[PDB]
Amino acid sequence: LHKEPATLIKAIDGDTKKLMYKGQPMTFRLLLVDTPEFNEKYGPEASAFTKKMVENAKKIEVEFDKGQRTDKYGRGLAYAYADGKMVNEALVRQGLAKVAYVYKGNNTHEQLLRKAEAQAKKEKLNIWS
Ligand SMILES: Cc1cn([C@H]2C[C@H](OP(=O)(O)O)[C@@H](COP(=O)(O)O)O2)c(=O)[nH]c1=O
Ligand SMILES: [Ca+2]
Repeated sequence: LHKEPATLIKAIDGDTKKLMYKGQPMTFRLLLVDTPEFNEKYGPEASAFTKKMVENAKKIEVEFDKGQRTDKYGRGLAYAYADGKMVNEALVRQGLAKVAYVYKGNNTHEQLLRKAEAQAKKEKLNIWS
């Protein structure tokens, strides 16, 4: 897998954001995770966490997996990095997302993220509290 450039256009919520990618605006949905909706418990906190992570970053990159690069809604499906740190993993490690939506062929980082979930759950963090 390969990291590619993108720039932040706007934070949206815990697991979606609007990024400019190859010079075109796109909504990106984070692979392999599910944050609570803004309306739900921890929803606000997930949204804030992702917003802070991406807005503070000097360099945003997206990394596509081996499988489908856009979902049925036209959202990009990617792992997103903020100054080298994966947003997907960071949300899970903080208990602000669950590992979810693990589809065959877009699951390169599955085990990495499950390891982070186990640690967040062991620490009883946020969703796991
Ligand atoms: C994360 C992800 C979501 N999706 C689709 C599945 C769900 O379809 P449905 O809308 O029919 O429930 C939806 C969940 O995304 P959200 O969690 O952003 O709502 O996005 C994919 O198809 N591939 C993916 O990798
Ligand atoms: Ca969600």
